[PDB]
Amino acid sequence: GYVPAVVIGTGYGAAVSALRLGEAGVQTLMLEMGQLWNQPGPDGNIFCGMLNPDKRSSWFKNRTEAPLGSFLWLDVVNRNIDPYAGVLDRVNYDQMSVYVGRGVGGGSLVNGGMAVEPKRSYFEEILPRVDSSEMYDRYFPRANSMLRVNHIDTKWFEDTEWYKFARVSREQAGKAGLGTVFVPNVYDFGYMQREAAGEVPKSALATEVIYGNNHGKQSLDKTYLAAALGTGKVTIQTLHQVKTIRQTKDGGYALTVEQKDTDGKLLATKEISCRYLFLGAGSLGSTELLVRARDTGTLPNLNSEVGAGWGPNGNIMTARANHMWNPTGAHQSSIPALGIDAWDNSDSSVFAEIAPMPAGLETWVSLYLAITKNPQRGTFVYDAATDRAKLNWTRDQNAPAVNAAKALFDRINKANGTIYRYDLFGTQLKAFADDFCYNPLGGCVLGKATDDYGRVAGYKNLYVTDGSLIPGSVGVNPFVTITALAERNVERIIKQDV
Ligand SMILES: Cc1cc2nc3c(=O)[nH]c(=O)nc-3n(C[C@H](O)[C@H](O)[C@H](O)COP(=O)(O)OP(=O)(O)OC[C@H]3O[C@@H](n4cnc5c(N)ncnc54)[C@H](O)[C@@H]3O)c2cc1C
Repeated sequence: GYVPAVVIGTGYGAAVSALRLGEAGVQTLMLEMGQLWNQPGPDGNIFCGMLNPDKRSSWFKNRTEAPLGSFLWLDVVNRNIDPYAGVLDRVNYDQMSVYVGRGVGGGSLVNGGMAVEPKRSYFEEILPRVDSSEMYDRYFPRANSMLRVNHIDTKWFEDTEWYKFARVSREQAGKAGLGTVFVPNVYDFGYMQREAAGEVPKSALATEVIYGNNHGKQSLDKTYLAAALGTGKVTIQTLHQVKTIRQTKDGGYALTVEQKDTDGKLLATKEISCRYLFLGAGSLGSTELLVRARDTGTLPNLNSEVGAGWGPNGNIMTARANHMWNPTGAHQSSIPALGIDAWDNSDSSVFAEIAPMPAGLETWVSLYLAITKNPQRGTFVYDAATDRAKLNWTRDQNAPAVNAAKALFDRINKANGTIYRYDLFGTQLKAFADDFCYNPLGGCVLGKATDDYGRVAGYKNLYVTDGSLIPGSVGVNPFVTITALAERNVERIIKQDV
């Protein structure tokens, strides 16, 4: 029942923690509620594609859903499914739906692979207590190297039909006096070229991404976690969900864990104790464990900052209708490679990525995922009745995000004489999706609910290492920042505490 160190979750913060602990010679156990994705399914593949979703695509749902923005074309392939330990979980709150990955590797399994560093000037604004020099000189470079971040061949990008959709938006943006930037990725671009040449089995060019990539994507299980297991000091137990955390009489920690099968049946409830406890259950997961512990009295010394400071990273999705003479192409790579940088740290800041359309036919639609600067924050509150943490966030709190995104795209529309599509996000005629979130951040903010290195306030040997540490916004896709911050924190923790 005892293990020196226990890491909850296997996402970015958790993976960095497990590797460094293993290298320091600390016996570590990682607990993951999802599955280890290494078993071929009914089709011979591990993951299902976006055009053939099945039970593997969803975390205990009774029917598959079309990826946001492609309902008009992909709802036709949706089918009823048996509740299963799928890879993608759509967590629905009152006025917000948060998407998160479930399994060994966490969000790295289902994300777009976009590895971007935030602007130093913005980083300094959101975390004034952290030394930006150490981060940019040592930690960010370490993260990029370990994550196996790479750059796309610009010549291939210009000629390939698979990125026609990106070139069209670049041209449209240019007229509005806007510039584009190449976004690094963890998907092997060299492998992507070989897919286009039909030399290797396709994944990114076979409409795969959101439910996992059977090839090419360097998810955490291939990078950090592979290295962690390679130390001989790390072990990962799957289909194990941590329910409660408490402090033993002597200062150690004890956890109640439920082991279930892929169908959701409770196999057993275990008790695991440890000396060092690292939380890497994500912005939603870590926060819920902590608010529950504080409010049910198992960790009564947690401060009032626990549960506060949540933000969706200003996530807003919109789409523009192209002129008949500007086709986006039927063949679009599932991995984004270009972005529009309009981030100046002001209230109108927008960092938008040019997103592909999985339709498989010409739609003339240009899809965008914008990241804006919206000061509004939500708060996680514990509901003792249902034993669940609820997110206090209203749709109107995303108005500043919508306003900023609208201002940028109105410019592009004006310069090109185009209009928005208002029929892509379900019912209503909405041009902007304002109630979804791919980047949940906050809930246990660094320096507020914890010290400047993630040591949870009020306790010793209790650490948070994930997206819950970030103050609701980073200005770009978050995983590189989560990884770099984890590197900074765990290094200090190993030196001082372990
Ligand atoms: C569709 C999609 C697209 C995105 N694209 C990008 C992109 O291209 N670039 C980018 O930078 N970011 C992207 N993101 C966001 C990025 O994936 C997340 O920011 C990142 O994965 C968060 O890391 P984390 O370490 O905080 O936690 P997560 O990676 O979310 O994982 C935490 C882990 O904890 C497990 N866990 C949760 N609670 C428990 C519990 N009680 N017991 C045991 N295990 C538990 C979860 O199952 C999970 O595996 C995207 C995400 C989505 C959903």
